[PDB]
Formats: sequence, structure tokens, C-alpha cells
Amino acid sequence: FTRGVYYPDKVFRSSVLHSTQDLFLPFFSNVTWFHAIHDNPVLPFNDGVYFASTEKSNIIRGWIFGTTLDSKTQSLLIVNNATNVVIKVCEFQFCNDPFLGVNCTFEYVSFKNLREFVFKNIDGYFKIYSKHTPINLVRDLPQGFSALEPLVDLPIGINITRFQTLLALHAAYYVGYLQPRTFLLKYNENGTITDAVDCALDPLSETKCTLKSFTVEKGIYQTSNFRVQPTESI
Amino acid sequence: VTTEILPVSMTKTSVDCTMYICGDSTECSNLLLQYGSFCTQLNRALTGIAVEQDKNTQEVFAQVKQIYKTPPIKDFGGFNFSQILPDPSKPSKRSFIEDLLFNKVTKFNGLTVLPPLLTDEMIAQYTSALLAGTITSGWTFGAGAALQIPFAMQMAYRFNGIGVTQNVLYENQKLIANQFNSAIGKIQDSLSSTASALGKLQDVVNQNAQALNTLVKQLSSNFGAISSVLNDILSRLDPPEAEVQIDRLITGRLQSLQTYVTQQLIRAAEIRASANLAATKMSECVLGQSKRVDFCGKGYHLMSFPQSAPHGVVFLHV
Amino acid sequence: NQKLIANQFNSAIGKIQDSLSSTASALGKLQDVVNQNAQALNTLVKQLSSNFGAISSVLNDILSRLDPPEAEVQIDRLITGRLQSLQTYVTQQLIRAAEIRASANLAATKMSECVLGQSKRVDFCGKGYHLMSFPQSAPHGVVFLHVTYVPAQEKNFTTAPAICHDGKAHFPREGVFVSNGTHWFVTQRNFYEPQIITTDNTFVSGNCDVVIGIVNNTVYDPLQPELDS
Amino acid sequence: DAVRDPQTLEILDITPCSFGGVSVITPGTNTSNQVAVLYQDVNCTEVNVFQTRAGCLIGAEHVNNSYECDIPIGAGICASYQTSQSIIAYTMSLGAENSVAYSNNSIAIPTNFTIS
Ligand SMILES: *[C@@H]1O[C@H](CO)[C@@H](O[C@@H]2O[C@H](CO)[C@@H](O)[C@H](O)[C@H]2NC(C)=O)[C@H](O)[C@H]1NC(C)=O
Ligand SMILES: *[C@@H]1O[C@H](CO)[C@@H](O[C@@H]2O[C@H](CO)[C@@H](O)[C@H](O)[C@H]2NC(C)=O)[C@H](O)[C@H]1NC(C)=O
Ligand SMILES: *[C@@H]1O[C@H](CO)[C@@H](O[C@@H]2O[C@H](CO)[C@@H](O)[C@H](O)[C@H]2NC(C)=O)[C@H](O)[C@H]1NC(C)=O
Ligand SMILES: *[C@@H]1O[C@H](CO)[C@@H](O[C@@H]2O[C@H](CO)[C@@H](O)[C@H](O)[C@H]2NC(C)=O)[C@H](O)[C@H]1NC(C)=O
Ligand SMILES: *[C@@H]1O[C@H](CO)[C@@H](O[C@@H]2O[C@H](CO)[C@@H](O)[C@H](O)[C@H]2NC(C)=O)[C@H](O)[C@H]1NC(C)=O
Ligand SMILES: *[C@@H]1O[C@H](CO)[C@@H](O)[C@H](O)[C@H]1NC(C)=O
Ligand SMILES: *[C@@H]1O[C@H](CO)[C@@H](O)[C@H](O)[C@H]1NC(C)=O
Ligand SMILES: *[C@@H]1O[C@H](CO)[C@@H](O)[C@H](O)[C@H]1NC(C)=O
Ligand SMILES: *[C@@H]1O[C@H](CO)[C@@H](O)[C@H](O)[C@H]1NC(C)=O
Ligand SMILES: *[C@@H]1O[C@H](CO)[C@@H](O)[C@H](O)[C@H]1NC(C)=O
Ligand SMILES: *[C@@H]1O[C@H](CO)[C@@H](O)[C@H](O)[C@H]1NC(C)=O
Ligand SMILES: *[C@@H]1O[C@H](CO)[C@@H](O)[C@H](O)[C@H]1NC(C)=O
Ligand SMILES: *[C@@H]1O[C@H](CO)[C@@H](O)[C@H](O)[C@H]1NC(C)=O
Ligand SMILES: *[C@@H]1O[C@H](CO)[C@@H](O)[C@H](O)[C@H]1NC(C)=O
Ligand SMILES: *[C@@H]1O[C@H](CO)[C@@H](O)[C@H](O)[C@H]1NC(C)=O
Repeated sequence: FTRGVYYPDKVFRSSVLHSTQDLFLPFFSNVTWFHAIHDNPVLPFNDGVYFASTEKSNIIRGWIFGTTLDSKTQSLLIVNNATNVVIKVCEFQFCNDPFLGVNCTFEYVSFKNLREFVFKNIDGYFKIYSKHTPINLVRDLPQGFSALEPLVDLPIGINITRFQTLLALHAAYYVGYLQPRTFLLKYNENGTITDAVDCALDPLSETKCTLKSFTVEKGIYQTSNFRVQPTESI
Repeated sequence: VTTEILPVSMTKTSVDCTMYICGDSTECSNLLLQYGSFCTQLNRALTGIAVEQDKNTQEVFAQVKQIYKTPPIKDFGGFNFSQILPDPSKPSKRSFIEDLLFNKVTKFNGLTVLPPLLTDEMIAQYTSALLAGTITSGWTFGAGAALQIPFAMQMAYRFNGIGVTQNVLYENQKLIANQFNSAIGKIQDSLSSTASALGKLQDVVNQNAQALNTLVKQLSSNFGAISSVLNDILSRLDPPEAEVQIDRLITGRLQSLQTYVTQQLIRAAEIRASANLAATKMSECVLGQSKRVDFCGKGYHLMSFPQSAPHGVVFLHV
Repeated sequence: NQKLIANQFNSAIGKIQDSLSSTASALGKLQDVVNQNAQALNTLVKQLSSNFGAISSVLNDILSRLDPPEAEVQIDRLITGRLQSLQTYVTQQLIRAAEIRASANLAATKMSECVLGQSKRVDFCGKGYHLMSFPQSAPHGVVFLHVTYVPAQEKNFTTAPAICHDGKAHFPREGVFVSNGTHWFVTQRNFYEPQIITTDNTFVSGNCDVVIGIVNNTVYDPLQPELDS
Repeated sequence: DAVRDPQTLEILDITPCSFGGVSVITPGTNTSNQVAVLYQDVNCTEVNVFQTRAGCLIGAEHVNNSYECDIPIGAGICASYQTSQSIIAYTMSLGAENSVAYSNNSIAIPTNFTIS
């Protein structure tokens, strides 16, 4: 739907429509749906990952990021056990199938609930955005809009190509991928992003971005340019 | 009968400012973005011109609420209008004289041309309606309903309007009809042989063609760069150096578009003024009778007939 | 028809109010001017955020970071871009101002030749035969209410350019000859009001052998019965 | 414009790949979020498809009935949102057709008037 929008920077803006290009989850794109009933595979990281999960009992407690995740390289580990968030970037020896039962360069220690996250790597910096909100829905991701604020930026310098989650065993989760799309972000009077337009979603959205507005008056507008792309080089 | 020729419109050009400056180049486009809205405000200015060109055409020709047509029987008191009325045998129902006018007035760099909203056929239908109205109902179709009147009586009013008693027309009706018919034949001989007759419309075409040719030729200029060809800069220099050479081309090419657009806006204003004049004449010359001296030709104005022309209107003032 | 005319006028004004009160697009010509100028200024302000090749669009950030020998280079890049931006703005304002001036000149012409007088110029002061106009002010403009006479209902009459009496050809001084199928009348061109054809309505010039379409009738001479009795 | 192939000496013309402006035809978003797209000055090849001289129009239904022009496309074609509703394209009407009952001895004279 319209999930996967985060504040692109740390500047306060209000009562304004701002056009920005960054790695956002494309609107109405497909996100892989994983289950935790009666499912913690290794997924590609690509150019950045949108992650979301639904909880009733805090089953999902962490993440692993790296290339091989087997003590051969440095791998970012994030774990939240009870009230203590733990972040480490050691060359961890992970299990053949990592789970939690019910040469380190960094360490830090601190359905009813939807917890959305954005994980991206720019020039060695692992940027984390997130938002927690109450929900009343078991089947799937709730439809609606909520922007994610940044919380953490870790200068790990780790080449991340794959990642894996960590489940608490005695909670479905979703994995999407970010693209360098241009978005028109609508900031309300309190500086909260309340809506957004994905400028490559469809011709109407292209029109809205061109006119810098979420409303399009009746008429014909020139919004872009069609160009046939080459298939191969000669 | 005299002929007055006025420009109404100009070619609706449109230029893709990004493709013109940075044709198929990502490296150049990213540099172009550092100039903000300089590119897109030019696209806006040219669009504004293109839109008013349809407005100009509409204001001049679409002054009649209905499409009027003459009867199958041309009983107009001896006055022969067959050379200004539409010819049913043509693929486009234009009059003999209009065909004469159309036969006298004559890339991949992001430069394109948009079609007019009203095609030549549609313009011909409007001039036909205005002409049929003028002939069969005089000025009444301008004010309200088209009220039929015998053509000879219509002329009687036209004569009273110039201070000549109506009996003059009737007593000399054969003479007047013959002089009119001869005058129209003279119009055809002039238009068919004097190319300069349509210079006012040919000049508009030439100025716009010159403006575009100038714009395209500017792409060959270096503007201080090692090469005018963007791909030759990129294929030879690494980014830290290529960007410098590209900025030189961007400044020159962006400046070139700004010069072009400014000239088009000024030229468009001239055309708009002409279109406004043409629209004024249509209302106060074709739909009515002018008491304004030399507004509708030299002499005491009786009536006028519009004819279409490429990007303009031609009035035959009687 | 004074009562009819006053009632039609009064009703027409009420219609103006209903249109203006409900159709926002009615004032599009003035709203568009406001929008074009607002857009021009917003564009000009947004250009301040552009780098134009500089390390930063913010002048203070250049100055707070670079020594003069280097700061001046970055600043010249911003000056060229911002100076160019103003020149673009001003040029557009001059061209737009010319358009407004032409409109103002037209409005002034109408005021004189429409409100202060009566226009014989067709469709200059609305469609129809102009009677009178009333100005109303508007934001950055003028609105004219043009009161016009428009023919409403018509009939098909048989006509003739002239009438024969004693071999003499009689033409209307004003109006036209009409026939209802049995009788010929003379009437004003713009309103059917048939009158008996008399020597005080028509004039004589030439004779019946000249005019094409001349018809036979009688022309009444008001003097005859005064001398006859 | 053209090149000579360096291995086999034949001349090849170079024609830049098809391109053109893209316009979006839309009723206001206060009515509908349905749009039609016009690919300017292209054929309906490289791109409910209507080929016009303005370009290739996709998403608008071609309707035989003429109407008053609403959102102009070009070359005599206009589009509008109508009936269940969708965007349609048509050749615009220039007004109602009305012949004048002209004859050499008939005049129409108004019998009443309205002040507007
Ligand atoms: C991050 O690690 C991946 C491997 O996990 C690197 O991808 C390889 O790149 C080489 C070329 O340099 C290819 O030959 C390999 O086939 C690639 N491997 C895979 C699995 O695709 C990637 O280059 C590393 N990133 C950086 C910046 O070095
Ligand atoms: C109006 O004038 C045209 C000439 O411009 C007349 O058409 C010609 O008629 C003669 C026969 O009398 C033919 O030999 C010519 O070839 C015709 N010329 C054209 C161009 O058609 C037309 O008949 C006249 N109409 C009236 C009502 O007098
Ligand atoms: C044309 O107008 C004349 C004059 O008004 C009509 O003649 C009169 O008809 C009425 C009956 O409706 C008689 O009472 C009058 O005495 C007649 N007057 C004269 C002078 O004869 C005439 O009928 C009208 N013709 C048509 C076809 O309507
Ligand atoms: C109008 O009236 C005159 C008489 O006042 C008619 O004149 C007659 O014309 C015919 C045909 O040439 C002659 O045979 C008669 O002798 C003429 N009469 C007189 C008294 O001279 C004229 O024809 C009438 N016109 C119409 C159209 O009815
Ligand atoms: C001219 O037209 C007006 C209407 O525009 C006529 O006035 C109306 O007459 C009818 C009765 O037939 C009344 O019901 C209406 O209320 C009247 N309207 C107004 C505004 O007065 C008028 O009678 C017509 N005049 C002629 C001579 O036909
Ligand atoms: C999403 O998945 C569905 C199948 O469930 C497929 O039909 C659709 O085309 C996919 N869309 C995208 C954008 O991948
Ligand atoms: C969380 O894990 C850390 C080891 O990383 C452990 O020391 C700690 O006791 C655990 N939980 C709590 C609630 O302290
Ligand atoms: C830590 O890194 C060094 C390379 O500087 C490597 O030789 C060493 O084996 C690594 N330590 C472990 C426990 O793998
Ligand atoms: C801003 O926050 C206040 C609460 O402090 C709230 O009442 C107000 O409605 C908010 N404004 C907007 C635009 O949401
Ligand atoms: C005049 O006659 C024509 C004949 O075609 C008819 O169509 C028209 O309606 C008539 N006008 C009036 C006012 O009766
Ligand atoms: C008017 O036209 C008719 C044919 O309908 C003709 O017989 C008559 O002689 C003509 N009259 C004039 C004055 O032209
Ligand atoms: C390319 O190869 C062909 C043989 O297939 C040869 O005939 C030709 O001369 C070669 N071209 C050049 C420029 O050497
Ligand atoms: C436009 O939409 C709003 C709802 O946001 C509604 O209140 C308003 O009446 C609508 N106006 C029109 C002209 O449809
Ligand atoms: C599109 O291509 C066809 C040939 O496949 C041709 O007949 C047609 O005229 C072309 N139309 C346009 C608008 O170029
Ligand atoms: C218009 O009508 C003709 C039949 O005369 C039909 O063949 C054609 O498909 C129709 N076109 C449209 C757009 O409905």
C-alpha cells in the first residue's frame, strides 16, 4: 500500500509539499510475507530493506546483517530481550538455524502491535528508521499511512548483501525492498508527514508530482517524456 | 474589393529543455538539476504560448454560435459568391480563393511541434458559417437569430448605412452586381500571381523557422568546452574533469534556450495583438458594418467576407 | 413596453448575481493574473535553494567554511545563478506587464465607449445591440455589465424592395415593406409594427420599369380625404 | 547522422530511438482518479487505444458522437469524462447546424425582444 515512507533528513519542515529522491518502498509494491505459526530464511538485502512485523507476544526480537553470517565476516546483530536492546557487530558464530528460546568493533546496550523499520546502507553507514503503532488486525498489514523517524546510525563499514531475522520460540513479518524513487511528501502544520506521492506509481501520480500538489485540476498536463531504451550495446 | 491579411497564430513549438541541453546523458542531467527550476520554467513559458495560440484562433473564428449554410439555389440578386463559398468537390470544403491562399504560404534535439486544436477543415467550416450568415441574414446573426433577408435588400441597408439612399442600389442593381463580380475575379488574379500578397503570413512562418534553426545550430557551439559533443566529453574525461567541460556546455545551452523562449514570448505578443485585431474586425466588419474609417479598407464600408489562410485570416472588404 | 423592459432588466440583474455567486470560474481572468504572479515569485524564491555548481546554496555556509581566495569562487557561482534568476523574473514581468497594459487599455476604451456612451461597434459591448453598460470593480480589474437588446421572436413575412402606385416607384423612408399574405405594410426593421403604407412613410424615385422585384399595391395619401370631404 | 561500419565498409543511418512528450488527460481529482495518457507525436507501436494526429491516446474511449470541447487534445480531438463514467475522446462539434430559410422575397422580422 502506502507504507515505507520515512523522514529523509533531520530538518524540520511544516505546511509544505517537499520533493525528495531517496530509497523508499515503492507504493503498492509486493512485499514477501513470512509466517511464525505451527520461518527465518536468509533474504537478500539488495539496496536497502523495508521490514515490518505484527506482534501480540513480542516473538520477533532481532536481526542479523552481513554476507555469510557464519563468523567469517563481521555481522550486525540487533537483539531486544525483555527491556534491553543490544547491538553488536562481532564476527559472530551463528547457529545453522539461528533462534532464541523462551574481532568486535562496536557494542551497545540499553495482532496488537505493528513495528515498521527501514534498514539501509549508505557509504558504510547503517541507517535505522522505525515506527511503533497499535493495531487491531491479524491477517495482514493494515492499510494506511504513517511516516517513520530515524533512530540510529551505525558507522559499521560492513558490506551487507544478506540478512536474517531472529524469532523467540516456546508473528508474521514482511520484507520489501527500497528503490531510488522520487516522492512528494506532505508535511502538516506540526511538521508530520501525513501523506505522500510516489512519482513513478502511475500517470496521475506523475501529474501530481509535476504540479507539486496532491490535487489536480481538470485539464491536460505535460508531465514527462517517453523514451525508448536500447536493449543491447554494439 | 480589397484584401486585408492578418496573422492569427504561430507554430505551437515545444522544447524539452532537458533533452536539448543533456540529450541522453545522466551525468549532464544531474549537473543540470543544480540549476533548479531554470529548465522547467522554460517548458512552462513555451506551453503558455502554445495554449494561447488556440485561444487566438478560437477568438477570431469561433464567433458564430451555429454553423450556417447557404441554400442550394444561389439567388442572391445577381451577386456571384461562388468563389468565396466552399467547393463540395474538394477533400476539404474550402472555397476557390481559400485554396489559392493555402497554396501560397509555405528535429531529434527535443524540439517538437504540436498540432493546433482547430484543423484547417474546422477553420473552413467556421468561415463558411460566417460567410453564409453574412450573405443570407446580414448582421442579424451577429446580434441574435439569423433572420433571412433578400440579398438585394440587405445591400440596400448597407447603402443607407453609408449615406446613399436605397433607391440608388435598386436602380443600379445590375451595375453593382457586375462590379462586385468583376472585383472578385480581380482578387483571384492578384492572389494567383503575386506571391508577396501573403507576405504577412509567410513572414511569421519564416521568423519561427529561423528561431528554431538558430536554436539547433547552437548545439554545435563549444562555449569554451573542448567539444560541442557531449558524448565526446564523457567518453574522454573522468567525471572530475568531464563535469567542468559539461558545465560550460550547460551554461551555453541553457542560455540559448532562454534567449529562444524570450524571443518567442515577445513574438507571441505581437501575434496576439494581431489576433485581437483580427477578432475585432471579424465582429465589427463581417458580423456588422463599419462606420470606422479605413478600418475595413479604403472607401465606405459595405460588407466583408472572411477567408481562412495558413496561420491567419484574410478579409475581403467590399 | 416600459413595464416589460424594466422587468426583463431587473430579472437579468438577478441572474448575474446567481451566476457570480455560484460559478467560481466566472472570475478566471482575474484569478489567473494572481496565480501567474504568485507562481513567478514562488519560482524566484525557490531558486535561492539551488547550488548552481557551488558547494552550497547557503551563502553563510560558504563564508563560514572557506577562506576568501576559495570562498569567492563559490560565491561567484551563486551570484551568476541568482543574478540570472532575477533577470529571468524581471523579463517575464515586463512581458506580462505588457499584456496587462493592453488589457487595461482595452478596459479604458470600453469605459469611454461603452459606459460613458453607447456603442455602435458590434460585439464590442456584449452580443446584441448595445444599449448601456455599468462598471463594477473587482480585485485588480474591472467588470462590465453590458445591457443589450436582443430580438426574441420572429415571423416570416413576404417582402418587396419597392411598391408601385401610379407607375411611380415608392421606397420606405425607414423600415421595409412586408406582407402578411393579403396586405402590404411598412414597418421598422428591428421590430414588427406594421403601418399602412402612405406617402408619409415612403418616397418616390424613378418608376416601375427599373426595380427588380417591385410589386403592385396602393399608397395612401392622407391629404386626399381632407380635400375630398 | 550516419557512420561507416569499420569492419565492413557499408553506411548505416542513425535514427534516434522514438521519443515524445507525455501528457495526462484528467478530469479533476475532485471527480475521478481515472486518467488517459497521450504520447505526443508517436505511433501506437513503440508505446482502448486511439491513434490521433496529436499522438497515441491510451485509456480514452473513441466515441462517434461529437460534443462541445472540454479538455483539448489537438487536431480536432477533445476528451471529457462522461457515461458508468469514463474518459472519452471525440471530434469536437463546432456548433449546431442551422440552415437559413433564404429566398428572394422573404424577410424575418422580430416581433418581440428580450433585454439581456
Ligand atoms: C560485498 O560482498 C559481495 C559478495 O557477498 C561482493 O559481490 C561479488 O563481486 C565480485 C566482483 O568484484 C563478483 O565476481 C562476485 O560474483 C560477487 N558475488 C556475489 C555473491 O554476487 C560485493 O562486490 C561486495 N561489495 C563490495 C563493495 O566490495
Ligand atoms: C459565377 O462565376 C463563375 C466563374 O468564376 C461561373 O462559373 C463558370 O460558368 C461557365 C459557363 O457559363 C463555365 O464555362 C466556366 O468554366 C465556369 N467556371 C467555374 C470556375 O466554375 C458561375 O456560373 C457564376 N455563377 C452565377 C450564378 O452567375
Ligand atoms: C393582414 O392584416 C390585415 C389588417 O389587420 C387583416 O385584415 C383584417 O382582418 C380582420 C379579421 O381578423 C377584419 O376584421 C378587418 O376588417 C380586416 N382589415 C382589412 C383592411 O381588410 C388580414 O386578414 C391579415 N391577413 C392575414 C393573412 O393574416
Ligand atoms: C402591376 O400593375 C401594372 C398596371 O398598373 C401591370 O401592367 C400591365 O402589364 C401587362 C403585361 O405587359 C400589359 O399587358 C397590361 O396592359 C399592363 N397594364 C396597364 C394598365 O398598363 C403590371 O403587369 C403589374 N405587375 C404585376 C407584377 O402584377
Ligand atoms: C414578449 O415576451 C415576453 C416574455 O419574455 C412576454 O411576457 C410574458 O407573457 C406571459 C403570458 O403570455 C406571462 O405568463 C409572462 O409572465 C410574461 N413575462 C414577462 C417577463 O412579462 C410578452 O407578452 C411578449 N410580448 C409580445 C408582444 O408577444
Ligand atoms: C505481485 O504479485 C502478484 C501475484 O500474487 C502478481 O500478479 C503481480 O503482478 C505482482 N506485482 C508486482 C509489482 O510485482
Ligand atoms: C540480553 O542479552 C545479554 C547478552 O547479549 C544478557 O547479558 C542479558 O542478561 C539479556 N537480558 C536481560 C534482560 O538482561
Ligand atoms: C581478526 O582480524 C585479523 C586480521 O587483522 C585476523 O588475522 C584474525 O584471525 C581475526 N580474528 C579472528 C578471531 O578471526
Ligand atoms: C498538533 O498537535 C496538537 C497536540 O499538541 C493537536 O491538537 C493538533 O491537532 C496537531 N496538529 C495537526 C495539524 O495535526
Ligand atoms: C420560416 O420558414 C422556414 C421554412 O424552411 C421555417 O423552417 C421557419 O421555421 C419559418 N420561420 C418562422 C418564424 O415561422
Ligand atoms: C424570385 O424567385 C422566383 C423563383 O422561386 C422567381 O420566379 C422570381 O421571378 C424571382 N423574383 C425576383 C425579383 O428575383
Ligand atoms: C574484417 O574482417 C573481414 C573478414 O570477415 C575482412 O574481409 C575485412 O577486411 C576486415 N576489416 C578490417 C577493417 O580489417
Ligand atoms: C470536492 O471534494 C470535497 C471533499 O474533499 C467536497 O466537500 C466538495 O464539495 C467537492 N467539490 C466539488 C465541486 O465536487
Ligand atoms: C503507424 O504505422 C502503420 C504501419 O504499421 C502506418 O500505416 C500508420 O500510418 C502509422 N501511423 C502514424 C500516426 O504514424
Ligand atoms: C462509428 O460508426 C461506424 C458505422 O457507421 C462504425 O463502423 C465505427 O466503428 C464507429 N466508431 C466508433 C468510435 O464508435
